[PDB]
Amino acid sequence: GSRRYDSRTTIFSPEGRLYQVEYALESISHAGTAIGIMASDGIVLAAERKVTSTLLEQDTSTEKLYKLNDKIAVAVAGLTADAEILINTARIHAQNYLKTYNEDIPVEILVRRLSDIKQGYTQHGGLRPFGVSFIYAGYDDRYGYQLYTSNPSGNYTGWKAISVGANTSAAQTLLQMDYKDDMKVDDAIELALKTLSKTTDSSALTYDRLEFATIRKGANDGEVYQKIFKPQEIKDILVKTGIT
Amino acid sequence: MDIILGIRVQDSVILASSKAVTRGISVLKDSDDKTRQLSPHTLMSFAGEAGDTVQFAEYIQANIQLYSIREDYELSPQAVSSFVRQELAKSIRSRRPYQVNVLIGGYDKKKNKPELYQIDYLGTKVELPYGAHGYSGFYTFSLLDHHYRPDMTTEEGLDLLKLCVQELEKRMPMDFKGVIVKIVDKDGIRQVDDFQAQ
Amino acid sequence: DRGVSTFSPEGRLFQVEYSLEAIKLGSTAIGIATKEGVVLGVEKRATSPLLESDSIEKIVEIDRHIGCAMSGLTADARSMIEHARTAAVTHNLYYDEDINVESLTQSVCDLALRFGEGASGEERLMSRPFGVALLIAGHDADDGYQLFHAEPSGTFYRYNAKAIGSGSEGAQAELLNEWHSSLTLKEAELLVLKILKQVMEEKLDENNAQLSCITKQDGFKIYDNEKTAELIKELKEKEAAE
Amino acid sequence: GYDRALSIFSPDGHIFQVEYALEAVKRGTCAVGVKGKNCVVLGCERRSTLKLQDTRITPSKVSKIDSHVVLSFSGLNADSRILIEKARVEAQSHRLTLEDPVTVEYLTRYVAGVQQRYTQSGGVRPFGVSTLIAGFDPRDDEPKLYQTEPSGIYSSWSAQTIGRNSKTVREFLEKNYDRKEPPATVEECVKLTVRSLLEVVQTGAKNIEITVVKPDSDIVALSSEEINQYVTQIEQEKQEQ
Amino acid sequence: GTGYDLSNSVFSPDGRNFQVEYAVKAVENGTTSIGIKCNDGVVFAVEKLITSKLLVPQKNVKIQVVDRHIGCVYSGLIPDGRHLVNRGREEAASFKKLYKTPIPIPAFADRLGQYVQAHTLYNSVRPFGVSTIFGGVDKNGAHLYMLEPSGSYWGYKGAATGKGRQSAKAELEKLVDHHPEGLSAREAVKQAAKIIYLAHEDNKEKDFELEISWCSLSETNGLHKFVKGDLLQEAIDFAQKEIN
Amino acid sequence: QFNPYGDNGGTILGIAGEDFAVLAGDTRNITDYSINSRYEPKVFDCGDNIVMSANGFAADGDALVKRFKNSVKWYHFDHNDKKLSINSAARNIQHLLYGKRFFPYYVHTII
Amino acid sequence: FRNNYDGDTVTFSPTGRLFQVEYALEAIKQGSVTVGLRSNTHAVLVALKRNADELSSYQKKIIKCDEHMGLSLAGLAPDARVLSNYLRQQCNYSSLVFNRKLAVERAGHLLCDKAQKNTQSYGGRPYGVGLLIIGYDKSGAHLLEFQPSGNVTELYGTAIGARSQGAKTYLERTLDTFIKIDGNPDELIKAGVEAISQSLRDESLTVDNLSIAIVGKDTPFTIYDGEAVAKYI
Amino acid sequence: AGYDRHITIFSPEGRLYQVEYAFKATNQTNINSLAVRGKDCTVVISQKKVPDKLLDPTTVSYIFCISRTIGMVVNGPIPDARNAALRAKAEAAEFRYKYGYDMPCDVLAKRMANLSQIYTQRAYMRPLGVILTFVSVDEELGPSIYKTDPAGYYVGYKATATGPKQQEITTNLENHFKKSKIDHINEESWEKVVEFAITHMIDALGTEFSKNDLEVGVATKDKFFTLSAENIEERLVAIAEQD
Amino acid sequence: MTDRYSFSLTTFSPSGKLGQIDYALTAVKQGVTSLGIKATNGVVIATEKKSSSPLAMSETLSKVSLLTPDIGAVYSGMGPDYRVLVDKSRKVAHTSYKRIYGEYPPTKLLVSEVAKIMQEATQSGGVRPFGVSLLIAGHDEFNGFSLYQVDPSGSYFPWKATAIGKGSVAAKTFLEKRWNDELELEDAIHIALLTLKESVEGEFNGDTIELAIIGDENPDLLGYTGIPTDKGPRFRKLTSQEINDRLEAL
Repeated sequence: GSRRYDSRTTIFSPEGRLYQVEYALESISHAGTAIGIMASDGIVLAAERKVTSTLLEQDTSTEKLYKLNDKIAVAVAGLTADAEILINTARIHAQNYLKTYNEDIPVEILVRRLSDIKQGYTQHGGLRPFGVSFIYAGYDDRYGYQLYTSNPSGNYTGWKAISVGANTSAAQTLLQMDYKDDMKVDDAIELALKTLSKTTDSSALTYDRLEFATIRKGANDGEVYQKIFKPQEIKDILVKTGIT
Repeated sequence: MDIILGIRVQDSVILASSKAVTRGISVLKDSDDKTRQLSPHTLMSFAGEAGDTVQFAEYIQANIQLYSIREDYELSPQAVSSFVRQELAKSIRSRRPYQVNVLIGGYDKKKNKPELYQIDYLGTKVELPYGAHGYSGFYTFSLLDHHYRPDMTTEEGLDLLKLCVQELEKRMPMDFKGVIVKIVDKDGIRQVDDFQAQ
Repeated sequence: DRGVSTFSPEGRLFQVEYSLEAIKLGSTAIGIATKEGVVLGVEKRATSPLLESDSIEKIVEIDRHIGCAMSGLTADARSMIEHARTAAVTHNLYYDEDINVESLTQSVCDLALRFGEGASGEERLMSRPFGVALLIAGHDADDGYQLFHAEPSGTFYRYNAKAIGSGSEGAQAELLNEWHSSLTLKEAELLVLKILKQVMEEKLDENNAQLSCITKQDGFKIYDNEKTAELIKELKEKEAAE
Repeated sequence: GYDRALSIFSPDGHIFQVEYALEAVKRGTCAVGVKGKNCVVLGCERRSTLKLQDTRITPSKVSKIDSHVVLSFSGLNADSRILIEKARVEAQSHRLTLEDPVTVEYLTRYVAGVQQRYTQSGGVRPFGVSTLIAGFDPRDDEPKLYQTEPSGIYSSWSAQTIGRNSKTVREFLEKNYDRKEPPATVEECVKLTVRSLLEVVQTGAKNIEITVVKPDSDIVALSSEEINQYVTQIEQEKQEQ
Repeated sequence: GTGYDLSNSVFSPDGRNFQVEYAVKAVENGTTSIGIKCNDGVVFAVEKLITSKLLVPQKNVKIQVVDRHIGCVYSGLIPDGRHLVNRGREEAASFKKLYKTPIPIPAFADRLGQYVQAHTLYNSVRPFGVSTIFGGVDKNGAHLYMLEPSGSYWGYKGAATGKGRQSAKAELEKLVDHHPEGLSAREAVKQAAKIIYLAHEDNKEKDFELEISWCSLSETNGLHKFVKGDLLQEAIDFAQKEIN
Repeated sequence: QFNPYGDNGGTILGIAGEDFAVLAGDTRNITDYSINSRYEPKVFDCGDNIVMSANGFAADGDALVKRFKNSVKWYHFDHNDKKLSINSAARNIQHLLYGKRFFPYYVHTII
Repeated sequence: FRNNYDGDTVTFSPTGRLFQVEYALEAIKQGSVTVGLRSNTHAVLVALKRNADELSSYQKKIIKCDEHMGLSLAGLAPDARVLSNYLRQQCNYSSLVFNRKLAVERAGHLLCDKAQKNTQSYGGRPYGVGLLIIGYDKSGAHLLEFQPSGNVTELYGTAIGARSQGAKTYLERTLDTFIKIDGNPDELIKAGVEAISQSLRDESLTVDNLSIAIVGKDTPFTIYDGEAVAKYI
Repeated sequence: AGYDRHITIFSPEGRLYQVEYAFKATNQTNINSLAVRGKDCTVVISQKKVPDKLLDPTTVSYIFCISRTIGMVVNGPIPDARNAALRAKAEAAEFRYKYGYDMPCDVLAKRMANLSQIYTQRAYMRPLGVILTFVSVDEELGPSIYKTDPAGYYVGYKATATGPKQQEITTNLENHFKKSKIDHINEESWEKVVEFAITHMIDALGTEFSKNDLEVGVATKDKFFTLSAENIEERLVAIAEQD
Repeated sequence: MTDRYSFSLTTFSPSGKLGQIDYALTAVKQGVTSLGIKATNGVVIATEKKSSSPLAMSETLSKVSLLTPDIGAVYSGMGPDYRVLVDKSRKVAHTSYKRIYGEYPPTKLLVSEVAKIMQEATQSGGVRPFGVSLLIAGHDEFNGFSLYQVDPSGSYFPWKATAIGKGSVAAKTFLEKRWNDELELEDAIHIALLTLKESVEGEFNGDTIELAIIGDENPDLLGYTGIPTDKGPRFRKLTSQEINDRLEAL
């Protein structure tokens, strides 16, 4: 029959571990490093582009930083195609909530729902898990600026500063070293770039290998603004922070 | 139909609901509470089809209570009313629609302002300083168009409702056996046990 | 791998046979049928002194005239009890009468082989057999007092006395000698208490052991700890007598 | 579509997938529950593999099923949410039909039933979660504490612990809990809870969280200071000897 | 490597389907049965091994009728043969319902052919453990067919399958050569009876029972009928005479 | 438009004695103003000492008696040849009749 | 060899065998002995009932399908319950739709076709029980032997189960005698009891151990157990 | 791991062995077939081998009439051949019903190739061990030869060959077209195009044919038909009066 | 019967690799070289028509396919896999866009739709990933000209210029030397023919080469007149003659 060829993706190891989850996490540990840092006046998302060429169009490119809501954005580490599947369902869930309650979806509710979908592929279906780790950057009028992270297991946690993908151990040590509770966005932007510049597997940290986004409540407005940095804007901030 | 009245004052929303339940020839009950508490600061009154009326109310109540526990948070009166509207908007195009008209009176703790929502069985939601369902509105709206101010105190609002009930007791054909009056403010929902002769 | 409804070269069902091994590890349950009623007794077997012993529910009521005891994977028995309770009440609704004990047992046993990954016979949606054996005991007007042993195999036997669980083979050999067609209810109660004491790892008291009976007059009743304690005291005295 | 029998019997009469689900519980952070004369207390340890979390938003270990019932767990966090959600839905459904909130036994029986179902259904693995369910029955003041496990087996405890080093903390509780005189105060109940956790947590003011459930929907979680005060007093009991 | 013979629909490195070839081994192990196409019809005959005296003679019928004009006989796993005839009957009824005319023999042949071939396409089903000899009279003459476990079938002058298929085929070949003008329905019944007795020598240890059926335009009005009584005994004697 | 129901007339009678019971019924079967049969049995022996007649629409009457007779047969199969008591037979028929609550057996039935 | 080709019923062996079917056939040989035999007026089932303990009951071996048909089992009892219940429906359907008693030969065809479906599809398993069907229809007395392989054979007499060969040899010898026991039920039953006792070894057939059924000309299928078989021991 | 050769999943080399072994099944019948285009016709020749004397040779065929206009010759086992034939017929009839015109040869080829591609991707469906050569005189493209394989591959041919000795026939035809400089057989009658096909069938295989060794199907404007033994005999007489 | 393969055939290995995707990429690597270059006023996609027989008609096999009147696609790897993807891509352009918004999808979104189809073949039960890499070139009003590469994993990235298949490594290197942000469409076609020559072993002409462009609107290829807003398709496949003319200026 068919049983012969069944990998059994949703079974426990003798130790009580989920094979496919563990192996999916191993897959992500090779993907470009993504960093999120939450400050008092906003949040910073930074991501290192894995594999680039001279002929790679960076202006029309987006592989790690995606807009879910007007208040919620994500940083991606792992399979881009798997991530886009989950991103689309998350974008729909946000709109379902807005249509139902006439209010924007609270960050955790959206995060939990995506994490629950990931958990599903972990317990039933016989399908492989999504080889994706998300860093959620979002704002709502309950908890303010929030930073979440989710992995193939379907587990999510909140952070002041976090990294996913490659060299997370080295990145987390550097973040835990220089992070302070009273930080400003501009300080966080710098911390994010410094941490990446030291964890990079490449020679130098150039603009063409980076994606940058900040979620700030521009004082001269009163509303939350999402800013996905353009190639030139990344090039500028890279010089100012003293990396050139 | 049963009498369903609502009035938003300065710091509270007051709901007045008739106590009578009539089936055909007989008045079966004269102490019926035509309301449900969806959350500590949100109250919903209802009138309509015999079975649908309570069934819909308890169904909505269950969903808001489930949300409250899941999030450890109370939805704003606007968010609850938008949820109720969508439920009725689904219902109207189903096999057997809920024939229930509702008034949602809630105090928004975030805005620190009272709110009153009127939604009919079709899913027609509107926010009002004062609202009524059925034939009640035909006598009451002109009364309230005349005597209503937005700065009125809760006591002024109770005097204003008394004036509405008196008009409904004079000109209405049905004996609705008086009303149960409830106040929704910053401190939650309480029942005025003394409206039989206030 | 290998199918869940695969035959062994000996003509046995692997999963059914392995299921019987799970029951062998379960807590001991003894049933004794008399012309005065059927007695059911179980070993509570608490895993820790902090475990509140009275929360161990291994003897359950199916109907006023039918009760049962479980041994093995006790969690598997819940849906079986649910099915039994429904089958009993449903029969009463359809026929204005009590369901025969044998008919109730057969209905429970009908679920047993309803396992597989797609066995061509009906829609057997259950990944494995039950990991629990049942001692269904009751009374009806047609066949009087009865004791049945329901297995995950689907087969059920009627016993005058039966022991299931860890100390089954030893307790069964004891029941073999001790049982006779003229036993009284009290004789059976003490006899369950005596044989449980023999096979139990712990010293039998009114906390790690539970008694119950089914009589035509009062139906199925679970003995409260105070009632059992006296029967234990009565048993110790009669043993020390000779 | 997928109905492959994952939880099956082995030659020795074991269901390895249920057995390995318990190993996931052994891996999970320690959780403890003790019932007093007028309250139940739930204690949970906090991991330290990574420290830089946001404690405000990070999902807490003790969850409210209803206003009167709480659920703590040990094992896979992702799996626990599915159990909590289903329990929370059943809580409201029971109130809607019976017109009376769930008893702690009933809520436990339901959660255990869901867990058991996943041990003999096609195409699903068992929950790698054991739970502690505590609270007070409607209009009742007698404390309730129950434990469930991947197999679907449940039972009530005077005091119980699950997770990593639950073996150690249970021993403490077995020789520190008297059924004759259960902690007759909320204070001495929380003290016995923190004491039992300190046997394993190894100096953890921020690594220990406590929740107190009293009769009539009176549930409150203790702050770091309130707990840290207990730790300070307990460390003195040792040094004063 | 190996293991190409464990699943049904798998091709082996030499383009074979081993499970089908394994099904043939079950056919070869079975009783011998034949089919003789005559000038205006077809004759079917089968060996019936008398296991013991307890078998009620003439009761355990093997030859089956499809519709009212088709006769089917098979060697191998008898239950599988019944399953195929059950399908063949449904298939014939479906044809008659829509087209009014009873199903033509070549039409009916393909209907069984496609159905048997279908059981070689998936690993969830087992190939048929029978070779079926069938045929009858339609709009334009008589037809004889033999169907293999592979789904393969052809039109035949004479057909044979089972234990003594070689002895039968040898006798069938002699008849084709010595009768280029065509055998008669009467003669084919006698000749079928002989071929069975001669092919029984590959199983001469156990006693057997003869069973003959025929479908002739002149003799049976083009309807399938069993050979019984005097005509059966006449054929039994014709064989018992030429066996010595 | 097609009317699934008809009226075959007839009348049935049941009287219970102290240790006996009778179930009578005329053998006339009709349609409008014509007689279909002068002898068409209406009262039946269903086994287990139970007599039954479902008078009204004959097609519904026959279908009900047939289904009850088959219910008695399966009662023996499922319950070790136990005798179906008259009280049990009645309750069984209630479920047979209420089973078609929204497309009723157009009959007055007496056992 | 065998180990690679006995995982499921959907697999043929290199020799063309179905081991899962053969394994199911082995469950019959492990089952308790039962005997069928017929004349021209009657058909008799004699079955040896097996008990677990001396405290247990002797599990029933004979099931009634209709007023004119019934069967005896050897192997898995729940599978015999499934197949007998299917046969009960087929006899029932024939009566309700056609006002016609189901022919014993046709009943055998239906059991054959149902057993076959469990021998060709994945996920399923062959039935683990042998059946001996007796019946009196429009063509007289009948006896059928059902095998899980799907093979159904009409016989004058036969036996299935453990040591069944003893009874089968006796009947093959007593053939000319019992076939003529017409109009005498007691003698046909005695001939069956003498048949079944040729398969004994452990004990001797007792009162609560013997099970006999009969059907015929003016005899509806009736089962005799206990006190009712005492006059045959 | 080693099951990458049992079902249609990629091997480490990026290969699909089940598709490759399905290709091997196409030669099981030991039959060679060729197709050539005339001026306004298309001719298929296929070897006919009837070993058993008990066979009715009139029923032994690997050429199928799919529609009034389309004909198909198969290389591979007959059960898979008839599976592909019935499907092609069903697809041809449906297309006409839905779209109001006769399904073109190249479209049926693509449709059958797409179906074959699905068995290449889906695990539960095995590839058919056959190669299908479709022929017709399309109302838009004229004489057409389109051939599909177990891989799901298909393409149009000026002429083609299939079977064990495919390469010998292919190179033979190649050399003729290198010489003639045209992509067809410049002949007005189909009879001579059939004769051409038989002639080069003989030259490439080095074997003489009787009337029962061959099998011919001819596609013309608005009709595809197969030749009888005597129609072929007439063709064999004509080629003999040249050599 | 019934597809009982409801489980994934692509799963994570201990190393974190997705075997079937890696092997699908290996199958791509064996495939014939195809390329794409983006100019300032157009995009060019080209491949070699590897005729598997001289008796076969290479015209009846298009390796370059039109998806929408402004979007074209080329591949490297398994031909049959590409063909069915083209059919699905053409349909999804209608069902998921044109039937809703009354206009053809922008290049990036159709690429995203194709990527989704290929992604699902990586996760869905009882299937293998597509053994192809695609190069999709298109134009839309708000994004201008763009070129994308879609891999078996479902991952897609935009390019200024790139090559896939056999000699991709060597071809990409040559493109890096010749590409600039000021290239005219004709210059890109010239570079395309140069890069492809190094990949072709045998005959190199308009019959062995398949080349198409995404440039200006072609009102002569529209099929009708009378609607001013409809100015024709931007996708145009170059004729065998049009290629040879540019090969003389090689």
